[PDB]
Amino acid sequence: VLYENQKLIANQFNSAIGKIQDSLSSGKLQDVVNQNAQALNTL
Amino acid sequence: RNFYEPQIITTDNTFVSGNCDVVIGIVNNTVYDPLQPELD
Repeated sequence: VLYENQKLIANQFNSAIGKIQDSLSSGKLQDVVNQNAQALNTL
Repeated sequence: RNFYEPQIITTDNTFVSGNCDVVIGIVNNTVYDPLQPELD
């Protein structure tokens, strides 16, 4: 099933990485930074 | 795959599906049928 379908699975993987780039380009890391900063500022 | 232990390629440790013109890397190697000699 892999071996007769190599080029397709290929193409889908490349297209999937393709859209992953745009999806990232277009919060859970931001929030820890924001919380630390707000606590320092109140201090 | 985890321990090197070679065996002759027979129709008892492989299976078949399709014609060898769609896979890329199909070494034309002789596969051994056990019944064909032993019966004859």
